[PDB]
Amino acid sequence: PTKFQDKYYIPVDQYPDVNFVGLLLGPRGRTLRKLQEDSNCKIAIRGRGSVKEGKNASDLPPGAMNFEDPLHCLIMADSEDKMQKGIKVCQNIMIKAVTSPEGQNDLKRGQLRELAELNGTLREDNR
RNA sequence: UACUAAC
Ligand SMILES: [Cl-]
Repeated sequence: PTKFQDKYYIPVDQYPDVNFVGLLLGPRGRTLRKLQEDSNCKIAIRGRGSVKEGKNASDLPPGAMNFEDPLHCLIMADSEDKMQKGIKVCQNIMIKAVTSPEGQNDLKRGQLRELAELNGTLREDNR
């Protein structure tokens, strides 16, 4: 969008051992691309901790190597309404990560299942 | 709940 942009800060200090980035991206980044279609926004994960140590920097989009800010979703839209819907769907995911009772995060279960399909390691047993 | 890495 580029006309309207906002940063949604991820509560890393409060939850230092929750993997928010993985829950947002999903297998192959597919969850984040769905969130973008949901909100009609471009969404990027940026800031300190948004890049695995240490990725092929020369293969990264502009601005991705700026770690001055804490971890955030950068939301970009071409109306204020869309931008706010983008903040909403990111906040939804953050809330899901923190308030899901152990083992009841359906989004994450589905993600890990789909990941296993892609890696050919799917199992459907109780062990 | 197979631990995700998009642009
Ligand atoms: Cl079996």
